[PDB]
Amino acid sequence: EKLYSPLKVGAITAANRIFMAPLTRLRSIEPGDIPTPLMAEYYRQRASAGLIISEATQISAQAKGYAGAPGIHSPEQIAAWKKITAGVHAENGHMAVQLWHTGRISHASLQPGGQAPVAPSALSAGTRTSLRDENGQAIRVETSMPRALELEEIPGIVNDFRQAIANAREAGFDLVELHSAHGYLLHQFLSPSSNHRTDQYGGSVENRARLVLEVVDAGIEEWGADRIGIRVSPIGTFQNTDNGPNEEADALYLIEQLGKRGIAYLHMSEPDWAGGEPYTDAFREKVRARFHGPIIGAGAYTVEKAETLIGKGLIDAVAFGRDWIANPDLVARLQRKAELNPQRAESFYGGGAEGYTDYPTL
Ligand SMILES: Cc1cc2nc3c(=O)[nH]c(=O)nc-3n(C[C@H](O)[C@H](O)[C@H](O)COP(=O)(O)O)c2cc1C
Repeated sequence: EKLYSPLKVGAITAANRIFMAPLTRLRSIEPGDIPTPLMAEYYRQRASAGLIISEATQISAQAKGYAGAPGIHSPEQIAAWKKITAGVHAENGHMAVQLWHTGRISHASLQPGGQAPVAPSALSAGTRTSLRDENGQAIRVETSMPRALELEEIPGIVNDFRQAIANAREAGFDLVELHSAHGYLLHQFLSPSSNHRTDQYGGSVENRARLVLEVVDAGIEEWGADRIGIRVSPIGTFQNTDNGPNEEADALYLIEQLGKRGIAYLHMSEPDWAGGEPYTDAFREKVRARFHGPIIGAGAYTVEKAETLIGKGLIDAVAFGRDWIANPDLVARLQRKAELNPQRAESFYGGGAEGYTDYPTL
């Protein structure tokens, strides 16, 4: 089938089309938010994927919203990431980094100096984040009250993204994925429910899509379009945040803007039944007419759904998450039609090797 054929995603050529979606695991070394050698073994076992989009990596210390998430702003962090990308490349694999800014989804205890997290508006998130207790295990705590970002502070955010993209090329990554999704800073400014600003960065799709389109333009200049990809969640409710009443009209604007820049790929996170309506083939046809590059689909995907959409030319690859968590040889299991290992969800956040590198291969 086409799920096992090469695809040109940006400047690299993926071996297959069964990608590994970004999966936050909260296994970094604290203090410092430094990747660990155990994470290198984790990504090494799953190098069979055509493209490995790493866990959400903070662009700066202000972007730390989850205790245990890795960073790519410190020299000690870039050193560990260089060792991880080396192992993935040593197994004929391709790995990409997902740069994010947690924004309002954060806790003041993790922010530098105990300050309140930043956001487009001071509206709360309503969701919960993950911290660490005395024993180091993950605990669910409510998000702190965010602070409205000042217009003079927005160029500082764009610069930290460009600096993180620069460190990503230094860390040996093949591509970069920007977390414009799941109710995070770049999303917080894209959804009317999250951005009640009155400046040039709020109040209209153009004003609510400028910041993200800027970071995309910053990456295009620092590295190149072939190396910059974006994950978007334009339709549906993800992590207690919706996309306003004109989600479909505002989606086609940002997609057409990203389609005129020639970015590497477009990773669309699809909602389940609780979030919203599934992606209609009429809506997918509108997205493909504006974005002429590789489109990566994720969200309750099966091998049947992936093959059908790839044949229709609506998507070029599929990204699995929990299946890659529990099946390190997922590409082998899906081609041989074998059984998938059970997913132990209690070990998805925090802990050690249990639930991380203990899943056996075929
Ligand atoms: C433990 C866990 C952590 C996740 N962390 C991220 C993240 O950091 N950034 C992101 O874009 N998506 C994240 N996701 C969502 C996945 O990327 C993927 O879109 C989602 O799991 C789709 O479900 P699926 O496995 O059925 O395809 C996470 C999912 C899980 C289960």
